[PDB]
Amino acid sequence: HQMFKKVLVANRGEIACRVIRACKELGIQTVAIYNEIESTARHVKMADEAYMIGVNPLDTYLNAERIVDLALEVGAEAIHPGYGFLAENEHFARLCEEKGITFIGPHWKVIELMGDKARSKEVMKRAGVPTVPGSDGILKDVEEAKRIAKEIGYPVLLKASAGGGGRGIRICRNEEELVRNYENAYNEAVKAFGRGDLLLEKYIENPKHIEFQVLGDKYGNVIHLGERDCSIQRRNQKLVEIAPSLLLTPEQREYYGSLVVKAAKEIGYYSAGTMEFIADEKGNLYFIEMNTRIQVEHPVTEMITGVDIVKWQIRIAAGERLRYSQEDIRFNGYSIECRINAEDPKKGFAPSIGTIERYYVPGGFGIRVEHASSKGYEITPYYDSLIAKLIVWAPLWEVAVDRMRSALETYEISGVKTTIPLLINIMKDKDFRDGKFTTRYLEEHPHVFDYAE
Amino acid sequence: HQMFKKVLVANRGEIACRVIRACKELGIQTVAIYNEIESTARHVKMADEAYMIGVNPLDTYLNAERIVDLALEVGAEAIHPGYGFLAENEHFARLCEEKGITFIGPHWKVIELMGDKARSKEVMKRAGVPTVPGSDGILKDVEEAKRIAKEIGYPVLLKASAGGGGRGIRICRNEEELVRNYENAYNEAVKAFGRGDLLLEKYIENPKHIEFQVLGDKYGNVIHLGERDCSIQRRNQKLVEIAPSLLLTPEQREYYGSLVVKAAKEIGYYSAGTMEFIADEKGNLYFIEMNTRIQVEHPVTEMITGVDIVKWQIRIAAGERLRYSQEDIRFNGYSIECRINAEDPKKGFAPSIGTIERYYVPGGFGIRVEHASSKGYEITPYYDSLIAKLIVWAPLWEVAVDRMRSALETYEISGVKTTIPLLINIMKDKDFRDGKFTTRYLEEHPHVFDYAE
Ligand SMILES: Nc1ncnc2c1ncn2[C@@H]1O[C@H](COP(=O)(O)OP(=O)(O)O)[C@@H](O)[C@H]1O
Ligand SMILES: Nc1ncnc2c1ncn2[C@@H]1O[C@H](COP(=O)(O)OP(=O)(O)O)[C@@H](O)[C@H]1O
Ligand SMILES: Nc1ncnc2c1ncn2[C@@H]1O[C@H](COP(=O)(O)OP(=O)(O)O)[C@@H](O)[C@H]1O
Ligand SMILES: Nc1ncnc2c1ncn2[C@@H]1O[C@H](COP(=O)(O)OP(=O)(O)O)[C@@H](O)[C@H]1O
Ligand SMILES: [Mg+2]
Ligand SMILES: [Mg+2]
Repeated sequence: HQMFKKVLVANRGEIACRVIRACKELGIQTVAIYNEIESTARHVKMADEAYMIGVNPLDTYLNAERIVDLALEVGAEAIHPGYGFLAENEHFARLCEEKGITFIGPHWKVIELMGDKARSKEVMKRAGVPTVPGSDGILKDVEEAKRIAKEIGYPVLLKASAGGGGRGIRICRNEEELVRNYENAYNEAVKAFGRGDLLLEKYIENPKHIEFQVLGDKYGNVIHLGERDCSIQRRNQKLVEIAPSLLLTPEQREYYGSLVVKAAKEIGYYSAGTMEFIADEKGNLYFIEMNTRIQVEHPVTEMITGVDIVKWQIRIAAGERLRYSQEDIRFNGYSIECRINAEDPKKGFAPSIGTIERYYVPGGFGIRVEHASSKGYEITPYYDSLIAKLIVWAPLWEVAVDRMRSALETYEISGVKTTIPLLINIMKDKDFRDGKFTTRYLEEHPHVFDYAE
Repeated sequence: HQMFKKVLVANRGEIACRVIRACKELGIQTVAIYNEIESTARHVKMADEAYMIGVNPLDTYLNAERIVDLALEVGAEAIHPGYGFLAENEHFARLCEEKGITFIGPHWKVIELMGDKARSKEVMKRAGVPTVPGSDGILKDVEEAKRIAKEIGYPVLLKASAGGGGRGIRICRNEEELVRNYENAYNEAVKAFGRGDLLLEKYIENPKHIEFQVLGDKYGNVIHLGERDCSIQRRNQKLVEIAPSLLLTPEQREYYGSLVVKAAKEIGYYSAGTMEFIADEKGNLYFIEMNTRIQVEHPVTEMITGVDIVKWQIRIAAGERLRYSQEDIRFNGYSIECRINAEDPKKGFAPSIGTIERYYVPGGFGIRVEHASSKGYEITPYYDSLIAKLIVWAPLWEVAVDRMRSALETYEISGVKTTIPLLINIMKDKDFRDGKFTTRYLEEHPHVFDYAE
C-alpha cells in the first residue's frame, strides 16, 4: 500500500547510487552515510540528506548499532543494505526489526539460516535441489577431512563456511595438499571471516557458474527471472556475466527455475535472492550457495526480462504485491555485463591506486552504465576495486558481443590501470564469441593479456 | 550486397558519436573531420582516423568539395552527413554520386524536391495528405500577402520556404503586423538561407507538433515508426520530445501513418526521413514540412519500437533490404528525450559560452545518454549549444516522467548554464504530467523558470 517516506542506504558507490535512483523514481526521500574520505562521493551528492559517520572507512558501513540509531534519529522508515558490508548480516537485519525499521531484504531468520554455507546446502538438499557432494556440515577436524576426502574422491575443495567474495577457497588434489592447505585456509578464515569453519566438497572439473534469480513478495508469490552465466572469473571473483546462459535450453531454464522457486517458498523467501550452481561438463547443475541479497550483476537479468529488481525490493518491503506470474516472465535477447575494475591484469590484477583523470562514459542504443565516478575520484585501499559496470543488450548473442566491444573501446579512463583492455580482448576472442568459456577461461587464454600500455 | 569497409562522418558532436558507434558495431572503419578549435573533440578520439580541415569553424563541415575529395583520398566508400550542415544539401548529395561515393540518405533529387516547404505541401496535397490552408505556393509580393491573408483569415503565419531550425517564422494577427513581419522575415531568410521567399499559412492557435518517422529501403519497402510529440519548444526549436504522442489513438496512428508511407513511396523515398504535422484543438493533423534526414530526437522512436534507425540507414545505403513489415512494428511503452543545452533559460535561452568543470552522467534501468562531453569540454559560439540528450523509457507515461525527473536531478554539469533546472520543473509540472501541453507551453508556464542558481 503506502510507500516509505524516507529510506536510508547503508552502502556506497555504484550500488548506493542504484538504490538512490530507484527511491527517487518512487518519490522516497533518501539518506546517505559516508566516511570523511568520501565527502565528495556521488552517492552523497545524489541523496537528499547525508551524514558523515564512523571512525574508519569500513566502520562507517559496518557498525550496525550506529546505522540503526541514525535511521531512527532522522526518521528513515527502512534501510537498504546494498550488497556486501551488512547485507547478509543477520544481527543487523534483526536489530532493524526490533527497532521498528524495515530491512529491505529477506527476513532475518532466513539470512541466518542460509548464511552458513554447509547449512544452506543441507536446506537445499532437503528441498529437492541437487547439491555438490561433500561434507554434511562443518569439518570437525583435519582427520575428518582426511576420511571424507577418500569418500567423495579427490580432487576435493576446501571452502570457508562463512566465506564470500572468493576468499578462503583452496583446491586439494591429494591428502598431502589437503593437510597443508587445511592450515593454509583455516588460519585464513579465523582472521578473515571470524569463523574458522571449513567445509569440503567435490571439485568439479572445467565447471561453469550458473545462477538463478528469484524475487518474492510478502504474500508467498515467488517467481524466478531466469539465470546468468558468471564463469569468467579471477581470484574466484566474477569479471564478465551474461544472461540468459548459452548452456541451458528454454525447457531446462523453466525446470531448474521451478526447483529454486519451490525451494524458496519452502524457506519463506521474499525480496531478491540468487541460488548459485556449478555446471559439470555433462551440463548438470549442482547448488553451491545462496546470496540472500541483490547481486552486482543483477542488471543483465533486468535487461532481458524488463523487471526492475531493486525497485521491486523496495515496493515489496513496503507490502506491495508482486504484480507478475511466471508465465508473464519472458527472456528477450541477450545481455552482457563487464566489471571495470581499478586493477592491473598484467600484474596479477594488483589493485591500481590513484586518481581518475580523463573519464568519458559511453552511451547509445542498448547501453547502460552503472557508475559513481567522475574525474578526481580516488581509488583507495579500503573498498572493492569496481569503478563501473558496463551493460549491453541486443537481440542476438553476436550483436551483444559487438555492442560490448564497441562500448568498451570508447570508454576512456586514465590515471589508473583498469580491466578495459583485457575485456576488449575477451570480446574479440573466438572462443568467447563461440560461447566456450569455463571458470578456467583466463588460465586457458593467456593471449587476452597481450595488449599495449 | 557487401557492407562498406570505411565510412566518413561529415559532422561533429553527439551525432557524429552516434554514427561512429553504429559503424563500429557493424565492423566499419570510421573517418572523422574537425576544426582546429575542437582538436580534443570526442568524435575525433572515437574515430579510427581524423582530419583537421576548413578555413573557419563552419567551413570545416560545409565545404562539399573538400569533404568528398577527402573521402576519395582515404578510401571511404560512403559518407554519413548526420543532421544540419550538409545533410539536406542536394549539391553535396549529388557530388557524392558523381564521384562514386555513397551518400547515406535519400536520393539527391528527393532532397531537392522537398527542400522548399511550399513545393513540399503541394506534393503532399496531391498525394492525399491534409495540409495547412494557405498560399498555393510562394508569395510574389507583400501585396499578394494581404489578399491571401484576408482570404484564409487571420491569424496567419509567414514562413521562409527555404527554412529550417525555426528561423524565418512570424505570426501576424492583423494586416498591420503582416506588412511589418513580411520585410523582417524576408530579410532574415535572405541573410539566413540565401533565399528570401515566403509562404503564408493559417496560424493554428494552440497547436501540437506531431511528427511521423519513415524508413525505406532502395527496393520500395517503406514503413513508418509511429509518431513523436515535439510541441515543447523555444524559438520554434524542440526541447522535449516524447513517443508515442499521447494525442493519437492506435487507429489514428495507423491511418496517418499509412498516408505518410503512401506519400513517401510516391516520391521514391528511402533511408530515414520525417514528416512534420501541426495538430489542431479538435485532434486533426495538417502537414507542414518534411525533413529528409535523421533528426535529433530519433532515439525516442528507437526506444519504443526497438528499431536502430541509424544502423538501418547504413545498411540501406549498402543495399540491404529492410527486414520489417508494417505489421512487425510495435509501440511498447513511452519514451521521453530532453535536450541538455548550454544556454540560460532565465536570460532568453542565450547560449552559455565556457568550459565544463564538474560533469557526471546518470545511468540506470531505462536510461540512455547521447553525449560527447567530459570535464574540459568547451562550448564555442560557432556551433549548436547541445551538450547531451537524455533519453528515458518506461512501460507507463507517469513512470517515464518520474524516471526523467530523477535522471535530470542527478545529471551534474558545472561551468556553464544549462537547461537542466528548467527541464526538472517541466517534469514536476502538473499540466505536463497530465499530457496537457501545446507549442505555447513555455510562454504559458512561467513557473518552470523559477529555480535557484
Ligand atoms: N565445487 C566446486 N567445483 C568447482 N569450482 C567451484 C566449486 N565451488 C566453487 N567454485 C568456484 O569458486 C567460485 C566461487 O565459489 P562460492 O562458493 O560462490 O564462494 P564465494 O562465497 O566466495 O562466492 C565459483 O564461482 C566457482 O567458480
Ligand atoms: N558474505 C560477505 N560479507 C562481506 N562482504 C561480502 C560478502 N559476500 C560478498 N561480499 C563483498 O560483496 C561485494 C560484492 O560481492 P561479488 O562477489 O563481488 O559479486 P556478487 O554480488 O556476484 O557476489 C565484494 O566487495 C565482496 O567482497
Ligand atoms: N501553421 C502553423 N500554425 C501554428 N504553428 C506552426 C505552424 N507552422 C509551423 N508552426 C510552429 O513553428 C514550428 C516551426 O515549424 P517548421 O515549419 O517545422 O519550421 P522549421 O523548418 O524551422 O522546423 C513548428 O514546430 C510549430 O511549432
Ligand atoms: N535545413 C537546415 N539547414 C541547416 N541547418 C539545419 C537545418 N535544419 C536544421 N538545422 C540545424 O540542425 C541542427 C539540429 O536540428 P533541430 O531543429 O535542432 O532538431 P531536428 O533534428 O528536430 O530538426 C541545429 O543546429 C539546427 O539549426
Ligand atoms: Mg559466490
Ligand atoms: Mg521543422
